[PDB]
Amino acid sequence: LTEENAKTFLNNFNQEAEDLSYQSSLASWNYNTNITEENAQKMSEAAAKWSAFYEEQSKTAQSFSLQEIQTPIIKRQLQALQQSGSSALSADKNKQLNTILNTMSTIYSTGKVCNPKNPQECLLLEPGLDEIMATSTDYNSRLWAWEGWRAEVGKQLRPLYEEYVVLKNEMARANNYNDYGDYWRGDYEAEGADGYNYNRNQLIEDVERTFAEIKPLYEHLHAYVRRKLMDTYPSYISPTGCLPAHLLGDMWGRFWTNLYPLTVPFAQKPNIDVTDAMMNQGWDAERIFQEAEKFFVSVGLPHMTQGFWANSMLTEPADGRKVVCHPTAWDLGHGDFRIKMCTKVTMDNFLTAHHEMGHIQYDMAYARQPFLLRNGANEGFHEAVGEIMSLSAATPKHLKSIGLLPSDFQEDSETEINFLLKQALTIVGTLPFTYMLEKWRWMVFRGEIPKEQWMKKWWEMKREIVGVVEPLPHDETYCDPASLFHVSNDYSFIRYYTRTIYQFQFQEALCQAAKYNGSLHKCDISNSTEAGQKLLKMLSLGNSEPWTKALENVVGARNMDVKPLLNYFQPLFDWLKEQNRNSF
Amino acid sequence: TNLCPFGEVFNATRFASVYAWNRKRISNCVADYSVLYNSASFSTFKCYGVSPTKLNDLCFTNVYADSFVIRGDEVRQIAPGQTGNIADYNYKLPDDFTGCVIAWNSNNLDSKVGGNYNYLYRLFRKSNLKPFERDISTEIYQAGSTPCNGVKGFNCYFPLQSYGFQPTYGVGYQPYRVVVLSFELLHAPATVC
Ligand SMILES: *[C@@H]1O[C@H](CO)[C@@H](O[C@@H]2O[C@H](CO)[C@@H](O)[C@H](O)[C@H]2NC(C)=O)[C@H](O)[C@H]1NC(C)=O
Ligand SMILES: *[C@@H]1O[C@H](CO)[C@@H](O)[C@H](O)[C@H]1NC(C)=O
Repeated sequence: LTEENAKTFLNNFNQEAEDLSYQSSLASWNYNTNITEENAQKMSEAAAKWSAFYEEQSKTAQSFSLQEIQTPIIKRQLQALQQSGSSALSADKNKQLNTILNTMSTIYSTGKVCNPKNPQECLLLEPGLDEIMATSTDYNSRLWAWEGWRAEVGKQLRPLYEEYVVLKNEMARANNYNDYGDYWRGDYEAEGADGYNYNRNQLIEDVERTFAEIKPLYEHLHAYVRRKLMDTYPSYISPTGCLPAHLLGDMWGRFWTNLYPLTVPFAQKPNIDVTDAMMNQGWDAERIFQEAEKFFVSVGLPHMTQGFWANSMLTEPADGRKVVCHPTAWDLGHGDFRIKMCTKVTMDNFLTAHHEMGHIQYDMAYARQPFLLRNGANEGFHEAVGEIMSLSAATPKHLKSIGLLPSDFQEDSETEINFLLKQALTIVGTLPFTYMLEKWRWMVFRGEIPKEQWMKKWWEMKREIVGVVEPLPHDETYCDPASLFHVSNDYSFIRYYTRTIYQFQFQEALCQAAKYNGSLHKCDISNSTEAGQKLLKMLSLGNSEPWTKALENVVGARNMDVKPLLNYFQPLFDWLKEQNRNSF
Repeated sequence: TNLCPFGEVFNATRFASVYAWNRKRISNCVADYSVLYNSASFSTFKCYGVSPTKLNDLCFTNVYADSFVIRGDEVRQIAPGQTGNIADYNYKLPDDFTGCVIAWNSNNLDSKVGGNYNYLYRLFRKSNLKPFERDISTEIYQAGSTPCNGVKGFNCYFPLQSYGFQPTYGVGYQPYRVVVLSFELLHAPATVC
């Protein structure tokens, strides 16, 4: 009692966890720098030790029953440590259960797939050549080259998954909850006082009423793309059926390697050749990054550590000395705060740099709330922080006021359309996918009927939503969420959903307090301290205060608000709305 | 003429811990303070109630030198009318005291690769420590689920933990080397000047 046993157990938890996390981060660093596979063996050993020790902590969480009489603030930590997690179960069941996902992944890296009936340009499905060997608009020699590939993958995915889904039902039966689908959403509850509890089904009540009034947003998007496909050659869209799905190259709807260039219908305006005109100056990776601190001295945020600029790895290799190059920012535990990205100099390199720059500044805000709140405060804000600053820095007037772009070339009123076409494209085509997918994902593990009737209704749903169909349907040898390294391995998938809304919420939050007349698109970041002052306090909250109470105090928000998103582009939605009356 | 060797005390070889530290005696010596004033190597040389110019002219019967190592952030938290884990369970200063505190940085010497775990800390005690405390006893913490009779049950666990040290840590958590000067006046003659 008197919160000494809990304090001491949690402090020992903090010490051991910091040591283990620092060891694991150091092992990751040594692995990605001096790979020898015994560093990876020690990685596995330390991870197994950490897991077993954490399971013992979960067992020792049976140390004090709670009931209701207490009203402390440490109750969040109490339930976090008492969380069952992967604990319990027989030592035989989960011991073979955890040996499934890794051995599933082995059939992917060892497989070799290249151009069929073409010994030339034959190479593995890797992004080095995939961009040009897959995302090319070809019709005759591409139709039958992917059915075989996606039937070869799905040869054993149905028989494996039909047992996998029922074998994971053991965690559903011993998770102290009732349904595996609701297990994920059962950890989002935020209560600090009466009237600020999160209702489990608040989403299904509020969002679904508002989804009806936004219908015309989607039907007319299809009328835009037909301005190009129907214009060139009269063999893409057959009148009997609907538009094809193979020539696009990516059914995931994330990147467009050929739609993006040929996007503006008029194509008379001059594009931007900034990189060609700036390569002569000498702006390399080290010469680039100074913009962040030049902004932040005007804002007031703390500078980076000596190790931050001592650990860059922005130099070219000598001869073919490749490494694992991916966007990865890590906390690395006890105040390390290191960024790792081996980047060259390109135009999109600017869009890269700020995006992971935001992560470390956001992390350097809640370091005073131990390891209890050093975790991610919210699943959506983590990427929103990285992307909001970047999109704001993407302002042409921002990039002109520094002294680089001549004032003779004044800004125009039609190029913002070209700027924002892809920005409004990439973050709009995913929301219906995710909303259908997550709810029906929680529906399908109930198993009312196996999966040989859902695909039939899938096509009817798609036709009544957008009207997409292929002339000769395939057989049942597929699984959409299976061939994905970020889905099959069971990560958080609403994290690719939430980031669209909160960025616009915070952009509106700044633009309503930026004291700017005229339009609402000319919001600029430089030379502003009040915004940073009001922002740092929100960053430095963590799991201490519910987001509901925080948003109430800031502006008033019981739930999500998308009408900022609607009204921030409705003055630009005239083109999508009124010019599209001659088609359905 | 006949100066008191502060250098061997400061630039030592084997270093003191925070839970087993011992006093150092200064008697029959001469004071040389301009070196400290213009040392030019001082992380935090701040102290109130004494002025360095006239500190040369002051003489005291007994002088105790205290040196220890703590986390860089809490170097200024050691003061009268202060709190914290170190203040309440590891080391506390009398409020009436009016000496001076000096901070150094020893990353180039103290730290190493591998997280030197020799340095420790004493957290477990039933109460707060009286000022100027030194004990070798390790009295049983009165927390016996039922007996703590050397049995690992409830509230009975290992009380000693480490403090890792690598150069990769942040500046605020780098090990700072801190020395404490004790000043007091005794009726006995003051041969230290
Ligand atoms: C990474 O650093 C090590 C440190 O010397 C380099 O040499 C390895 O050292 C370990 C430990 O002494 C030996 O067990 C290995 O046999 C050494 N050679 C290796 C791992 O190839 C190592 O060469 C460095 N790695 C790279 C890629 O430069
Ligand atoms: C202590 O630091 C170094 C290491 O011994 C030494 O060279 C220096 O002269 C000393 N500082 C003094 C004597 O003030």
